[PDB]
Amino acid sequence: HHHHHMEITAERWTYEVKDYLDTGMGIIRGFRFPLLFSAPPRNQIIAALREILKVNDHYFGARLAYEPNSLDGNDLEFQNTLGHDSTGRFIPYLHRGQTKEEIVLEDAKYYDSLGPEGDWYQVPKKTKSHYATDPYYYEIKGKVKILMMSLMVPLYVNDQFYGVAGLDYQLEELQQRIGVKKPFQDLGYLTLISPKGIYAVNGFDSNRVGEKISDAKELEYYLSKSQEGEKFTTDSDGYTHYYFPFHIGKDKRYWVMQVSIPNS
Amino acid sequence: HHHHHMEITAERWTYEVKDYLDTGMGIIRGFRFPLLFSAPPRNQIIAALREILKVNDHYFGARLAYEPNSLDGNDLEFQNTLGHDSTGRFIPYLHRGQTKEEIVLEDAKYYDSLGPEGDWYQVPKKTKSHYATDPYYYEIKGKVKILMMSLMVPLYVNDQFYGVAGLDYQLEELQQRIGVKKPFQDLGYLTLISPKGIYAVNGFDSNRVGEKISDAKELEYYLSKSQEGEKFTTDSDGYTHYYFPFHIGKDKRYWVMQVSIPNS
Ligand SMILES: [Cl-]
Ligand SMILES: [Cl-]
Repeated sequence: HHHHHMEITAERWTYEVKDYLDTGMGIIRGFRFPLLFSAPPRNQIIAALREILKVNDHYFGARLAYEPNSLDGNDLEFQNTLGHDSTGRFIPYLHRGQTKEEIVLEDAKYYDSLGPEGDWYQVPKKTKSHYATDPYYYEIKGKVKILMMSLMVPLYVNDQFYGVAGLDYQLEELQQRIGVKKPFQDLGYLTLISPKGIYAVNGFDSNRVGEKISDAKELEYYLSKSQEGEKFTTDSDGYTHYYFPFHIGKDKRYWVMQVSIPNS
Repeated sequence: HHHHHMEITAERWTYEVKDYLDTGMGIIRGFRFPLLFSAPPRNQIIAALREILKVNDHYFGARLAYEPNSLDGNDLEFQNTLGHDSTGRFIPYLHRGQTKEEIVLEDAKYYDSLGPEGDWYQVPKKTKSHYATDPYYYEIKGKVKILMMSLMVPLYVNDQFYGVAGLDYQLEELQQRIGVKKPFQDLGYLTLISPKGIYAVNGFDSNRVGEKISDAKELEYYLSKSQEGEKFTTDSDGYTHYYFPFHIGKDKRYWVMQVSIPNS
């Protein structure tokens, strides 16, 4: 009877976390639709991105990046201005500043990188799929690196790719909202693992956030089981562990909610 | 021990249904942001609304309705055209046709009604709040009434109201996706109750969908307890009932997930 209680508890936490991530993914999904058919003035699009953050303090950043000349054919006019590259690609990034009330505009970085910090642009471009990135470090103004995950949709219509839109979670925030919750009678801990095996949240050791599963055999085990999509369980010293794969939005990769309960 | 198992089961179903409703509410929340700062050509906005339904078969309809001349000051030019009233208010309603693949455009009805069929426009206008309507019947082309609930956001910016955007669920669809799920070991039933006590889903008797709780004392009890926001339970002949109040998006009204489990 105690096992039933713990297992359904793990499933309840999985849907609570899925709800939270799906809400953010839903917002950025809906945001793209006017931009699949219209090209407003660039300043008004920046104001729209800024407004998401003004009225939603869950989120750290809101980003848009277009292919060359894909918004309005007018990149040359905006070369080397803020929110633009040296060719005038429209790449606004809005994010939290020194206070939450402060919202900063800068150029989106790394859309041309094959490193993990480019995944937010490159994976939607190559796969044409909605995509929650694995955790990555993103450098903002001030030489500060922000550990985050980004919920991305491609600007994809009439079988053509035009760019991406994205909403960011700072992982320090997710750790405080989820990572510190006790799953079962004020005991146990929660972990959220990305499809590549990187902790987005870790209630056992917060220093592991943004790190890969450290043991080679455990990482290999995780990678095999997680993308099969079925719930699984392991036992360690002290704990029973429940692993529930789930999707964010229409992204077909599996994230995993780990719920760990003491044997006592 | 059996009680713990049933109660956490009820909470797990509450978050699964909340996730589903929050995803749709998130989409329409995100959709509004470009329209808080830009006024694209009306035909492109209709194409954006149509596209939501093209790529999301969960949803029955997508609607936008502006205050007089609030989109572009050009209502007179569109008088008595489709998606417009006789004054040329921009009121496009896109919804499923004779097949799911068919998407129909007509004028949004009842934005000036003080009856329940006007709530989708009137309540966001008067309260300036995001709002999931109670279930209501909406008449489409062909003299067919569609029982639905609508997830609404106001077009609200700079302390001014400009209109609303909304995403509709057909309740017949919700009944098939949720209403028929068995909550506990293939036994029991689920019910989703609106803040005014109207069934959106009813796994005990599908004929009650769109109806108010029929017993006067039970309805009065429901209305008092549901908006206090705390979980509660009742016993009937055969069943233990669990009632979990929850919010959809940023709407402060409480919906209630009812999970009913046989005493056996
Ligand atoms: Cl979508
Ligand atoms: Cl919002």
